[PDB]
Amino acid sequence: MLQYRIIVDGRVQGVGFRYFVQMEADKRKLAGWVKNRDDGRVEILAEGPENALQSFVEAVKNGSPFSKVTDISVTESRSLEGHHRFSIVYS
Repeated sequence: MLQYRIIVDGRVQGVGFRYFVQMEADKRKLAGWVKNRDDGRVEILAEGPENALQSFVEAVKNGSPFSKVTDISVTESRSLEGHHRFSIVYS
């Protein structure tokens, strides 16, 4: 299994981006979190098998049905923190 952190920018807020990422993690049974930052970026942390994890990132490149991503970045860790579920958060 693999962990990613993802950061996203563009038309990526006020579209349900948190909700769409939550269900896109859920439909792969990933675990992790999503937040949508005051600085304008989305931030995500996700954990799962690397193929599903990559496919989830490929979906994040689209964003919501209403997004226009203009930049995306990824970081990784070859060991998990071990999240139990995938959650929208605001911290």
